[PDB]
Amino acid sequence: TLPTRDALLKAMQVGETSIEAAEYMATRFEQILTKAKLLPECNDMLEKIKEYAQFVKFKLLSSAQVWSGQERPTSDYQNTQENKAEFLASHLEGLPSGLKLEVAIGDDAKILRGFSSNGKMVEGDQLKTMDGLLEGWLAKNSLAISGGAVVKIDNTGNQTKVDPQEIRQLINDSEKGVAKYFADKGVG
Amino acid sequence: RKTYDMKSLRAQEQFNWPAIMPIVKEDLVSQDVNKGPWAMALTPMEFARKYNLLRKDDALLDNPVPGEEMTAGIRRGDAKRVFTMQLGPYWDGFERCSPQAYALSAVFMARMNRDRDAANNILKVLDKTFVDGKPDFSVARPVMKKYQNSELVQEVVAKHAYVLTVIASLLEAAREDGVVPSSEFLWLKPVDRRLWYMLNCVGRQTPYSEVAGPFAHWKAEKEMGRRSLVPMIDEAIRALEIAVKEVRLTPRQMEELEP
Amino acid sequence: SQWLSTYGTITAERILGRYNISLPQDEILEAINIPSSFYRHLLQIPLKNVLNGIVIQQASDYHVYAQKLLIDYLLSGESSKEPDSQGAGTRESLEDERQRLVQLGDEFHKLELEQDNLIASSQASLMKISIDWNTKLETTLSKLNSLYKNTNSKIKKNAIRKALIKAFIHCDLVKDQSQKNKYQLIDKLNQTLAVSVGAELKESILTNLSELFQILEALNTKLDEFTDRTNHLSQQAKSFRTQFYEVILRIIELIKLLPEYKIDPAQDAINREPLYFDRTIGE
Amino acid sequence: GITFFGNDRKTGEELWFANDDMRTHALIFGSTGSGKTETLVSLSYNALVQGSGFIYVDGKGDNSLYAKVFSMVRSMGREDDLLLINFMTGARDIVGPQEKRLSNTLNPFCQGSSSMLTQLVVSLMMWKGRAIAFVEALMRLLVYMRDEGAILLDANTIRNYFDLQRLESIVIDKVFPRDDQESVNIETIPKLVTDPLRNYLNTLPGYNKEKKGKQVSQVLEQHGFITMQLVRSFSSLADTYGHIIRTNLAEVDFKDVVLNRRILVVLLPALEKSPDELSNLGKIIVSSLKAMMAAGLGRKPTNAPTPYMCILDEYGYYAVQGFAVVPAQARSLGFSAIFAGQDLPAFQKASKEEAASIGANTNIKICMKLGEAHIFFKSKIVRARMFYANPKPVKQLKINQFLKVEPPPDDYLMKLQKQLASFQSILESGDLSINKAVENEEITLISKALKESTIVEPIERGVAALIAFHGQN
Amino acid sequence: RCELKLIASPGSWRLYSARKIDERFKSYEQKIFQRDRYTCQFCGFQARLYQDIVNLDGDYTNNRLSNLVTACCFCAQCFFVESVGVGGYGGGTLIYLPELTQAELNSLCHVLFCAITNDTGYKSSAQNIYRSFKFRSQIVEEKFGEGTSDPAIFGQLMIDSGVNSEEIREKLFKNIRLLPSRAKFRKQIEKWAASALEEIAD
Ligand SMILES: [Zn+2]
Repeated sequence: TLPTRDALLKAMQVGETSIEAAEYMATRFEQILTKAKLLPECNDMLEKIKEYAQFVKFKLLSSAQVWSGQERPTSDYQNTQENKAEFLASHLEGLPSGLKLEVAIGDDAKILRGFSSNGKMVEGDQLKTMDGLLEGWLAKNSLAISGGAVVKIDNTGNQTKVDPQEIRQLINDSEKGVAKYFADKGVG
Repeated sequence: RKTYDMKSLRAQEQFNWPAIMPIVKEDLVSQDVNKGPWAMALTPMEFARKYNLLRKDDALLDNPVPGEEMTAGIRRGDAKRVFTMQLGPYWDGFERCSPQAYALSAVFMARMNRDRDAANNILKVLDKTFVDGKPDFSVARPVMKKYQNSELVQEVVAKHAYVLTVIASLLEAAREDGVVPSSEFLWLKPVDRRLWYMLNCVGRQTPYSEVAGPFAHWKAEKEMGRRSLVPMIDEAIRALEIAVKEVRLTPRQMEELEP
Repeated sequence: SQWLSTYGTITAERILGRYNISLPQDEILEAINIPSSFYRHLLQIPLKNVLNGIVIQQASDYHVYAQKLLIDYLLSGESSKEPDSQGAGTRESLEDERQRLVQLGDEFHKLELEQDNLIASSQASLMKISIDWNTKLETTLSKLNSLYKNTNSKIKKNAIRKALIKAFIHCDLVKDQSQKNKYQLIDKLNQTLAVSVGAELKESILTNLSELFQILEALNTKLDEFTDRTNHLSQQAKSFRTQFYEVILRIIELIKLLPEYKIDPAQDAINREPLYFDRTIGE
Repeated sequence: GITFFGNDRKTGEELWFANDDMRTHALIFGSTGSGKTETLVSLSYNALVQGSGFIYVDGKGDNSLYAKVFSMVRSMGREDDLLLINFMTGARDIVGPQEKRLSNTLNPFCQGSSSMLTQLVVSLMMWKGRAIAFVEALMRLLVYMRDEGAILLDANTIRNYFDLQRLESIVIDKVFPRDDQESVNIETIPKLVTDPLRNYLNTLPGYNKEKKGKQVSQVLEQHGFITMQLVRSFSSLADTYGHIIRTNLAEVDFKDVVLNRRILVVLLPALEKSPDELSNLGKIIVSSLKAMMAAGLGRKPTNAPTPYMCILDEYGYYAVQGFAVVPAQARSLGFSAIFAGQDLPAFQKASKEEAASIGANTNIKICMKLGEAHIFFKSKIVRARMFYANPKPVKQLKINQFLKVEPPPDDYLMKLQKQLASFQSILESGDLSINKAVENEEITLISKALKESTIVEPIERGVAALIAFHGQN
Repeated sequence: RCELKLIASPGSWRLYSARKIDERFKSYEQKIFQRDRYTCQFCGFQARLYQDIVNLDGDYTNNRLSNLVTACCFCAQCFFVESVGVGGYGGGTLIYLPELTQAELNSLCHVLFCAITNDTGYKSSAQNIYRSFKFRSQIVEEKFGEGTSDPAIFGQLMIDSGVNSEEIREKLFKNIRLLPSRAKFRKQIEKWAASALEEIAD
């Protein structure tokens, strides 16, 4: 029997705390789909809760060397976006398109990212400098908040180093720029 | 001819049936069970208490049958140690065994090859030496050397592992040539214990609890059909759990035992 | 000769590593053991954190097992029981427990986040304490020399540094602080070295050991807080190990009595592997 | 002689008996105020003093007998040779745990040699013929299914199948249900076993081939009138005694209790009160102690030198067809029996056509006319007091508990004999050490640290490896 | 300070435990610990709780004060590979790694339990290493067949199949190290740790 949507959302909500439980539910539903039917529709339901498991592990862990004396940024937008940066710039990104960056500033092509390397805090540094320069062109417009949040919702440009497989690169750039200035690519 | 009684009968007819010599000079009745040489076996309770196996079972770790409370649970780690220790020494050679286990190896051997009057005179004298001082098992060599390599015995004896299991599994066959009632081993009860309960269990399908190591093995390798020098007592543990969730425990002694 | 357990020495050393204060080479056997020490006090705030670092780990094992019992349930046999049957006979009493396990999920999780702040907030300071000791130790280091190089009594430099460290390790000035206790220290630094008098020099040094004693003191007042927060954060945490052990126990008999569902000994025997610890490890 | 009975009342010269006669059964007649129970005990000494386990069956409702015997055995050292199954105890008062162990467990249905048909038909006691036909076929269906299925025979799992639809579901659906959530199949089993039952319902007056809702009323008239004596027989045995028969490994199984000279005192509730189900409880014994001696006895065992005298106290009430004759097989057992009864006029009155069988098969006949008795021998009649054994009573009467061990599960040995085979082939070929090279990125980076570091003490060396590896990533 | 050899000896446990309850293996048990400072002579461990003494000579009758040595709770079970993971506590999983002498695996596996139990910051790394020790076990299961990874079993198939030689035993245990599993040593690796952090931090 394929569990019904309500039973399934209940199963999600009982496993929204710990990484282990959410991953275990992901494994379970994969398992009892492939043992059973494993329809393409079942394949899509599986993809959805795979996204779920990734996102739980993705928004419950930035130790950030807490013992070393730093702190876990507690606005859970930034925690999640920094683990974004870490995962994607870590194990899904190598040369998506070497050195391309055109993120304009409101129909002006001057304030654009330098298209540096995508190394750890390297592309992060490039995006920090580029976001600072974009602020110089027009500083952080007070849009709203959510905990600690600042927005340029319809900001200038989204895509900087893009390609069909450039999910890692584009998402890393969004994270390192939305550490401060976020166009509100935030859901749940 | 003159009237008789319970006692004087025990003396008048202990010659002709010598398997009761080792008792006729005693009066066991006033003595107490659980103390001395002539002491009853241990129930699984009075056992796990003697070897301190008990523990009050915490839920989620060993799910109890819901209808059960005011009982116990036994520690696997010290149970499996106490049962293994009950397996006899290894078996290396008939000439290398306990000086009594060498005179009950012999009796079955004479019996397997049907040469009955050879076996009988072993046991008939073997008590008369025990009832009088110290018994000598060197009255049973000339049978032991003769059949030490008859075809049946080597078939029975090359098949097993430990010297309790063999001495038991020998009997399993030597009784097939008639009857070897375990009442002819009453010189055996004081001079040895772990044996007298291995012999006295074979033929049953439930052992005592003094000897459940050997009996769980003796069935394990009578199943595979293969010797196994390890211990295989993974079952005699499981039997003890089943026969300890049977005695209901009073609350006062419930709380003395600790997890 | 009063050694230190090699589970301790790994942890007791590696904490000092985070603080970058490995001044002792071999005294680590006698320093972080002697009760009236000073590296012990710099150590007693992050250590207890680690002690709550396992209790909020044991509890979060029940919590991990607790979600699994329900995740198995919620995926298979939830709706196949019609309302008004034996199916809803205890099922409603289960769909209660899902609610209780979903609040203890998002309250307990608030405990981890307060922990991770407590460690962060704590270490972030005690580091700011130790290094500022090192620097201020360096200045007294040189300055105490200029007060001792002037001595007609010839003494070295590294000899005196090893002399002072033993004054903080043979007496404490972290908690029982006074104006006479410093003199027991001052008479303990002198006696470790061979001989000195310096009656005005006993004054002439008191002004110099100040920056230690000050920077020492910001250990007491910052040990004023953190211990007060840690017993809380441990009393709260010890609780969560109990009332998970209940929700994990209530479910194992409530779910036990379904007619047409069961938990097989296959997945249970493997889910029940990390549940063989002890409970009574904090008090 | 070997066995002592007593001294002539007239003259004063004792009368023994010898093995050849005593192997022929004995038979005692006497009132209940005559003192006949001590004579069942005193003459059980005569067979304990030489290593021979009497079986003692009492349906006089005596509770103060097992105190006598355990004060008799214990006096002969072989206190380990005693089993006690007690039926005069409560009715379904035993559930789960127990404050103290009360009785041993008897279960003649577990180790199956397909002689139980010989006993189930006699524990029973066209209609009588169709009764034997129905049961015989289930036993093969069940005793077979026990050899491999997770089915423990007892007075229940057979009693559970006396209904028709679960029997029929074996037939038409060819699937095997039990008293658990389960699905068992009889398709692979040879048809030598399903066939007799399949053709049984067909010999009933009615059958509806598709469904059961119709055909039961076609047959429930005759199904009831043929299965009735057994399902009532099984009804008492499985619920009034759940601490005796619901076991798996009987402490007392009668092939042992004779072939080894063990003792077994058993006590039955009473036999002048409701014999409808207490003359059925003393027949689960003489059924088994007969149908495991005639046809179930597992190249030529010798004649025993010890008579094993089983003493039966009221053979009027229980009885199975022709017990006093013992077949040519078990002559090796050196067997005998001492039938007992309240009164000869009652002995016939007890049941049909039976006191002659015992009257024709016993060379010894005993009247205990109120000088305790006289002996009715073929040649001369002798009047004599019998033996009087007066066991001093025992302070504490422990019935020795056992365990329930098992041959290990076959889900585990067939694996063990399977790996040993594959591990045996490896160890002979000679290419036994592991050889293939695998490379991890972490075993390399945790060994590269342990080889470069120079600190000798192994633990301190270890943590330095973990430091450098962590700082590496 | 000898090295470890995974001795699959048939009847050493019977004697080894047998002594453990007596006093002669106990009266000595105090005498030998003092001489050796509760230090584990095989792998370097140094702790008070749960340490027991192994015999070097392969025999457990002769308990003189010189042949006996004191060794931690991971090495002791490494001397009886014919049953471990069954005899109460203790556990393991045979793996195939040649890069580390068996001592350099016991000792290195302690440090991976004192940085996973009492997390001091390296818990992220320690599990990553330990992930790659257990995972090797699927090779010693590929050569010798399924279900005989666990030393409780792979020990069983030896003396049940009758091998005794110092040679055919050695060549068979070549390049196999006994990785002590965390999840069965949990009643300990926390008892040692929590006892450590309570002496220091009072
Ligand atoms: Zn060690």
